[PDB]
Formats: sequence, C-alpha cells, structure tokens
Amino acid sequence: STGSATTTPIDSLDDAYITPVQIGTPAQTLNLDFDTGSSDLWVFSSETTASEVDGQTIYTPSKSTTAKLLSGATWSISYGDGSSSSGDVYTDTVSVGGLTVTGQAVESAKKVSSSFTEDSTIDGLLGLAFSTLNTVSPTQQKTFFDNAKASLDSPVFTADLGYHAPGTYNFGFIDTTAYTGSITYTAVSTKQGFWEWTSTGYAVGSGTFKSTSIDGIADTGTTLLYLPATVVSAYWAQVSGAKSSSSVGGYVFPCSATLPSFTFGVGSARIVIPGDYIDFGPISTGSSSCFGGIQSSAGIGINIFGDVALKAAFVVFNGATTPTLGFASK
Repeated sequence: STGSATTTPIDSLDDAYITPVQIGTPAQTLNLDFDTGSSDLWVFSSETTASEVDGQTIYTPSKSTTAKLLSGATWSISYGDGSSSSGDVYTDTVSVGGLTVTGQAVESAKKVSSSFTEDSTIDGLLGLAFSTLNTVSPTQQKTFFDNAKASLDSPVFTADLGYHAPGTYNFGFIDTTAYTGSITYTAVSTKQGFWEWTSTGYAVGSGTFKSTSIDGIADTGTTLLYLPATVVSAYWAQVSGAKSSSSVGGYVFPCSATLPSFTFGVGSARIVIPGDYIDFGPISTGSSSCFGGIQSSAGIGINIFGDVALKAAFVVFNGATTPTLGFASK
C-alpha cells in the first residue's frame, strides 16, 4: 500500500503545516500537524475542556462505530516550546491520503495549553518520530507510520514542504519526479527517539563551506532552524543591523534587508536554503524589526533542522531495519 496527502501552511509565514486526516467511521476529518519530532497522535475532541476549544475541529468518539476506549490508558506530553496536552486514549481507524491503519491509538485531549487553544488551524498532532517516545501509559502505543510500515510497498515516508505554498507527505514510495539530482542518504541514531543525524557543515551566502560535524534532528514540527551559537553568529554577521535581542527572544534584523542564503551539508552533498526562507516577518504588527529564521540552539540541548531547513529539500524518512535519512534538492 501507499498514501499521499497534501500539507498546507497554516499562515503566510509557514509557521506550521496541516495535513487532513480521516478518523473513525463514518470519517471525521481533522487537520493535523505532522511532527517528526514527537510520537503521539492526539486530537482536540468532545472530551476537551470547553473553554480550551476555540475554533478547532473536534473528534467525537461516540459518533464513530469503530472507536473503542483503550481502558486505563492516559497520555501527557510537553513540547520544546513549552506547550502541553493530556487526556485518554481510543483505538480507531485512521487514514492519511488513502492509506488506512485499523486499531490506531488516537489520544483524545482532555486538557490543552493556551498556545494550542489560540491556534484555531491545528486540530491535533500526528507524531512520526520513533515509538519509544510515545507517552501513553501504562502501555506505550505505536505511531501511525510504525503501524502501517509492514503493509507499505517500501518502509518509508517523505516530507516535501513548500515555501509559502502547499507540499506533500507520501507514505510507502519515493516520488522520483519530486526532486532534482540524486538523494543523499545519511546515518541516523535512534538513541534519543528522534530522526537524529550529523550534518557535514555549512556555508553563509556565497562564502566558503566550513566542514564541521553538526548533530541534530530532522523535525517537521519545529518552525525554525536551531544551530550552535557559533554558526548562527556567523550567519547574522552578514546582515547589516542584525542583532540578538534578549527581550524579543532571538536574532532580529531590519525588515529592509535582503538575507543571504544558508547551505548545510549532507555527506558530500549540499542543500541551499534561500535567504527569503529565513525571513519570519515583523516581530509585532507594523514593526520594522523582523524575526530571523535561524536561531541559536544553545538553550535547547539539541540542534533542530526544522521547517526552514527541511522545506528546502525533499526528505526521505527511511524506516528500514536500520533507519536512515535522505535529502535531495528540488
């Protein structure tokens, strides 16, 4: 089997991407944030505290003839941005772009934190990291990809995120028309539960490439590119007037600037992030100070190749017995 679904930016900045997902019988379609940095499929639901729902589409298990309560199971998760959610668990039929999993754990939110409530466009998350990170207790549950893998034509999914435009998640096949050149594969460590790999270095604009190992995670659920402070300083030093602002929370730059590109290494290959991809707009409405798309990881504990980086590439998440990551230009 295979599946193929379009993923769409939630706003004009590409702050996140939503993909339609069918849950239950008859289908209930919710728009989920596919997140290669986490491993829970959770949804706004009929059980969510009513004051914490503000425009989202909800899953109502009592209207699904295939929903079954997973007795005793609870979940609770906290994300790197400080947000969180928790609740109970059902199993139900879940389909993404024509690909169907029966018995998928659907984690129903009873509580969500304010940033979820405040984002009316995201109905939940669909985690695509390794199942060792799943938070269901006392019986840990598998991700959608893990459940589908054995049935797929090939044990892979691909992320093809657009810049200010829709893109595609495919399951079970590699669309050879979706990229240019060849795909360069690189080793993955699953020891922290992430799609963790080592970039071979970077360049700023037309500058020379610096060969240096950068361990980080491929995370579709993070908006920006978070890298070591030395790398980020070298980038923003090429932008007149750019500075790190403690009051804003990162590097800002004059909105009148033209930003240089940023290149990262994948083995001997190179992925080029155009300068425009690094512009996240005014810090507040009407301001002439703009927020940068490359930020320091110094306070996280891990480097994060988020959407800014991933949307410059066609990315293969290879779930073979020994997982690997593939990157191609497009």
